[PDB]
Amino acid sequence: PLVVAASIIAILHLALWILDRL
Ligand SMILES: CCCCCCCCO[C@@H]1O[C@H](CO)[C@@H](O)[C@H](O)[C@H]1O
Repeated sequence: PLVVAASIIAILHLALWILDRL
């Protein structure tokens, strides 16, 4: 479950980081 939680946070951060810079 920590692997899943960390991966979700990492992917959300990636998506938001890209969005901000589009
Ligand atoms: C790729 C990273 C390893 C993934 C391991 C998947 C097995 C998860 O491990 C399981 O976690 C569950 C907790 O809800 C429970 O079934 C057990 O406590 C644990 O064995």
